Amino acid sequence: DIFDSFELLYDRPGEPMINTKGEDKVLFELTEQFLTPEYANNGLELNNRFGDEEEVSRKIILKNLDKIPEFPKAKQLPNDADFSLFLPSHQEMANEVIDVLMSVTENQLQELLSTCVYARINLNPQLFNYCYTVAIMHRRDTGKVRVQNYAEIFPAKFLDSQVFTQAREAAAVIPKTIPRTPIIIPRDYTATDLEEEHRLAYWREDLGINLHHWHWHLVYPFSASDEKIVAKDRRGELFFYMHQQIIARYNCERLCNSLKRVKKFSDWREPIPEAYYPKLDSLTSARGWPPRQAGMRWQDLKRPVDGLNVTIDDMERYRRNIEEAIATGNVILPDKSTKKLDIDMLGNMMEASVLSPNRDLYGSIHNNMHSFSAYMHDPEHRYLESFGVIADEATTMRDPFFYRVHAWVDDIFQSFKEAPHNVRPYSRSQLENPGVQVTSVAVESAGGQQNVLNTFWMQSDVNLSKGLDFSDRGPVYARFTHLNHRPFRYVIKANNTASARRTTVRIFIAPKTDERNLPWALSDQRKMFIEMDRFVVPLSAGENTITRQSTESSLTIPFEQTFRDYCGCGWPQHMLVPKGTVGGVAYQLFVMLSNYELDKIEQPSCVEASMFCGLKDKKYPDARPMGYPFDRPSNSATNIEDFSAMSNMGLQDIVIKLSDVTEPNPRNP
Amino acid sequence: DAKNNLLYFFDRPNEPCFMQKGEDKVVFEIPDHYYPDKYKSLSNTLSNRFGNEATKRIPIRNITLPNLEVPMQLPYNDQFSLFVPKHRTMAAKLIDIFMGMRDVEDLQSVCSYCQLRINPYMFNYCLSVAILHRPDTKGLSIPTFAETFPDKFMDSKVFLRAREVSNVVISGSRMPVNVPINYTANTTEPEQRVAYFREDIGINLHHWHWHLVYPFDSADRSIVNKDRRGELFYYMHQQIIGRYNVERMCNGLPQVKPFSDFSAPIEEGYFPKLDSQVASRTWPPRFAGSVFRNLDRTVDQVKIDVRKLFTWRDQFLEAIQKMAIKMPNGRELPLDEVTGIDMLGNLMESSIISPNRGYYGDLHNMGHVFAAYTHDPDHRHLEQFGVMGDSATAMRDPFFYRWHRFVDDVFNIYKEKLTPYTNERLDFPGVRVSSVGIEGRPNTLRTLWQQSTVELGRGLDFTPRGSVLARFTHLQHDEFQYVIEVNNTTGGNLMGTVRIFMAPKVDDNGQPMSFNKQRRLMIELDKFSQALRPGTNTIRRRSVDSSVTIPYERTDFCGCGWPHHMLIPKGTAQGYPVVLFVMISNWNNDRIEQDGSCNDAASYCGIRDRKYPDKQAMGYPFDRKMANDAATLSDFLRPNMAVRDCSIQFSDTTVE
Ligand SMILES: [Cu+2]
Ligand SMILES: [Cu+2]
Ligand SMILES: [Cu+2]
Ligand SMILES: [Cu+2]
Repeated sequence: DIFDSFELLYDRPGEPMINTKGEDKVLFELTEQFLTPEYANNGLELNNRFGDEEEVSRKIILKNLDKIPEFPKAKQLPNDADFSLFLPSHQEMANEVIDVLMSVTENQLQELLSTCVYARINLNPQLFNYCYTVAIMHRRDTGKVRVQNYAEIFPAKFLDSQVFTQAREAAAVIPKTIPRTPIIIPRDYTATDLEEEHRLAYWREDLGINLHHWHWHLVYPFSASDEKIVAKDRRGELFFYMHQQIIARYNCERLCNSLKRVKKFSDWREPIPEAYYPKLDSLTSARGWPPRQAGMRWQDLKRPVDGLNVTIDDMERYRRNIEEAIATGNVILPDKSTKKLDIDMLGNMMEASVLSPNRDLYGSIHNNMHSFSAYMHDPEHRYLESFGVIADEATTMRDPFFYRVHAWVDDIFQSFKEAPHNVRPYSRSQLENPGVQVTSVAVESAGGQQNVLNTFWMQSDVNLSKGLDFSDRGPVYARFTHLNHRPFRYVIKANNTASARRTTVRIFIAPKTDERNLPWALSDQRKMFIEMDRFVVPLSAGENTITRQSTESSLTIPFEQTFRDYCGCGWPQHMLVPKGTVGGVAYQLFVMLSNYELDKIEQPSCVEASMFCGLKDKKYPDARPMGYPFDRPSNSATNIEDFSAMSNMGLQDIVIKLSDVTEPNPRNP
Repeated sequence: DAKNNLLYFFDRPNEPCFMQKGEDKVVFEIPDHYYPDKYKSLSNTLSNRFGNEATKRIPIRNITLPNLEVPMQLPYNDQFSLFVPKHRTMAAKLIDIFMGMRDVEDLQSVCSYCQLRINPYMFNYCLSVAILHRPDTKGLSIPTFAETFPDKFMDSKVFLRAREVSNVVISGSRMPVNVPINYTANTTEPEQRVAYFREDIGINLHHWHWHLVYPFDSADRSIVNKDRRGELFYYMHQQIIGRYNVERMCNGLPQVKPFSDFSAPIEEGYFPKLDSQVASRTWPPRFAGSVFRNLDRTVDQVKIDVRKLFTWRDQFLEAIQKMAIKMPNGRELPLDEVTGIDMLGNLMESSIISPNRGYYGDLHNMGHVFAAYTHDPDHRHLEQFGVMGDSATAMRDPFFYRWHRFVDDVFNIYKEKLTPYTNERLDFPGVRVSSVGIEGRPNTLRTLWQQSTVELGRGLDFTPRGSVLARFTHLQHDEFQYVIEVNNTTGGNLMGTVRIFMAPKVDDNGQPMSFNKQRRLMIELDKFSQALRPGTNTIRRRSVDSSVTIPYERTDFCGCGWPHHMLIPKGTAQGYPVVLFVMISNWNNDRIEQDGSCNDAASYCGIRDRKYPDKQAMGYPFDRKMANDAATLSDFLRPNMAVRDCSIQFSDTTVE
């Protein structure tokens, strides 16, 4: 039952530990060591009173702390402030608290729990939640603790602010023993289609996609005191690839909505046409996340409390330095010696991570792009305002401008991939798989046609009760509308004349035509190919039939893992397929059976979605460069049909069709 | 009882009225068919739940239900403002329904039905108008608006804390929640130096209450048609701008610049840091450098281009040039000496008693709407209005004063066309005022900071009952007494109107002012009738008796009025030089003969449902100019007037 105690420390983040926690009314028995000035003279009496109440299920006795944890940096963040790692002072606070939690003796779980209880009581709730989660994920003794669903704990990061007065009313009016009716979240709450960018809202604001984004950055942080935490296998390359695929997916959606490929934000002194009014309010700070009006521009940041003292001139210098590294192929080290640039290193230089080879010279461009963009309303703290949604990993994907930032970062990576002195196009011997001939590729659907994927709209419930501070208990559901698809399978036929007895199946799709309704050049379409699955299969001699269910995708995690029915990392299964259109949009399905001898990685709970997430405590499980075979230009084909003629590759026209109907999730309570 | 039961509708406005009401645990016997759709299936259960332990059950009379289709068009969770065209239509309908109920028991019954269905801000407003006008609810006071909706008046962080106190501190003493006085901007913002005035709860309340008592539109023209309300519209806002300007000058700022070019950037942004429980959302900010943009918000039934404001402005300047307005019939109505300013006030606001609303428009009100929606002029972002959009909050915004200096500049173009008052008009033969002063360090006023409390418990929804105090810091002055020396040389008793004003000695560039300038900075301190014997008289008048203010404890309905703690400007540490002015005019020529009224605060608020109790122009004797633009206040003075140099000394100290 100690693990239940750890899980409870997630509950109701804006409540003190004076009163009970959880659906089951569990009391933490406080002592003098666990008081705060706010409750210095009455705290224990109040805690006694709350635990003496009728419905209290049990009381947790805490082990005495022999030494009081010290938090000299982190104690400076007020409890009613908003927390972001893009602020240098907040990163330092996080490293301090993580270090404390990580330092507790292995297997001393009563000491650990008391240390975490102390941290929670004395620290900002967002900061505590982040640091506690990082510690739970990285310690060796906390394997059995479930990190509580982030949308249940901080639902304000995921909802429409207008849900909350209704939620408080429902919890107050209807007793906890009687079901409360779900509160329906409108499809159009941040805007209507009067705003063209609003057409993508269903995707940008998707809870599953924003949860994934949050969990990815949790698994792959750019900073820690322990380099071991940051230096997971090929994280720099994965930073590139994951975001490149996010941009590819968003671009697929844009073309399904009469919009163009997203425009990179590269001219950093120009005004920014995209507005965004996120409708989110912080329950921690009581503040609306400041919006962005059309036509704002970056301004030099002078926010010494945040640790932000950086100019546009600085950003332009850093970018010149990075562009020079790409142009020469060499990075300059602090001692003035050089080293050859590779994609992993460039990912770390760009982010930046603590693994950058020269942070003094190359700065931290991507992190500062977020900063600059989040503070255009208050760049020098004149207005006592905080950062916009673009500065929080759980909310950032909601903002259209996130994609302009990442289009530019991706363009930087592509300039490296497209430069022959940095990256060489694949040779025939790198692409081929001698003796393996793909003879057909199809998708099939139960109740569906051959080569048609069918999408529709679904309403699903999330419980916000755990995040609703000072409410009565019992579930309170918000019912939100999201994209989904009818289940399908791939059927791939191949004749194996030779000796291969295993292969990696790599599946990608891309729209058949561009914004002009014209066929693509492969040099452009390669960046539009979205990876759908990647998995090793045996091959027999002669005829093979490979069948793969859409539910088996190594990209995704199931609904029941994203939401309550590396656990949280993974693209949500309901967003695997682009929306398409009511009329149907032609897509191209590309399948490759690659040479396992060059794929293989030789190495010795929930679903692990390795494509974006890699594997806990292991090497990224594919030896190829991430995005293979489309990560770089072709030297012998200018279109996908010519590229696909190779024996081990297949290509098939498909149609994505939207059925514009809304159905309830069968998993709803 | 039914009458007094109405007061329960001001308790916990977001809680359905089938829940326990007040601190005394009372319930209404809400009939099953009144329950909102979402609760109808559980109505037996809920009724039992909230009736358990209730100290008293209040019966609800069966009535024929009114058609609420019109007022139900406003979302339950939207903001409400009369500035918004569709909100005028909906409020008039609901007021009309409340006014039409035959008796108070029927009114209670329809109120319970509406409370469960109608936007709580609109419900509050319409119930308050009905209570103030129904003959059967006379002598019922409206519970203070700031304790019903306290989130309109303080940093949203206050409510975080208050909700924690209410739920966690379940026994023993509670400390008041601290209300931060400085919160909307940094020190590095010049405008922040006078935030203590803009964000003052008493000032914002006066603004709410004034507009509540003098609405520009309503259910019947007779609610709007109060005595000289057009002129009072002018005057009350002229005095706000005067007061604000003094305050600016005490804090090293130049006087407010009018927003007279509607196309110009608004350099001063404002981030209100307010949150609404009813709307479940924070108030939107206005970023620095924002502009008025063409409006087309279907939901608000507002559609109008910025260009239109220029058209309306030009039409006003033309009417003032001709001293005459175009009428619907194609003829012209003079702007006459007695009623001209009143006509102009109604033309400008505008109100339903505007002589020609079709032509002259709705200039002042649309200004609020333009300013309120610069961020979302066509509703594409589904945003609500900024604080300029609501009369409870508009004074918070530095832009309010820019708009009102523009509006006052227009009224002043007319005022300066009037013939200067002749000596005979001004003089009171037989009465010579030899001196005026303030008793004590004589002729010195002291200001400082003071902490006072407000109760949050009535307005904090879905929390335990019990007192939750918040403590706010506001400007305050020491009380004082005027001394006026007057010779009555006539041989018999006379009645006078004593009129007391103060103005800065110098302008924003530290220079002495002409009368024509300084007169606009004369802030009213008092107006009272006084008996005068043969020959010498010493009049002593207490600061607490001011005809301009209401007392702290104040906040029959008697809630309009300048807050007493803001009677005098902040002044400065070194001592801020002002001139104290007194005139005694002939009461025979000022009085209005008329009949149990709350006659508190008549200077800016008049007297509810009576004639404004002074025949002279509002702001007499300073509303007109002198012919000579180089003439000074000393040149103005007639024998029935006196001036005294005074100092306002600020102590940066705080008392309780
Ligand atoms: Cu990311
Ligand atoms: Cu980013
Ligand atoms: Cu007003
Ligand atoms: Cu106004």
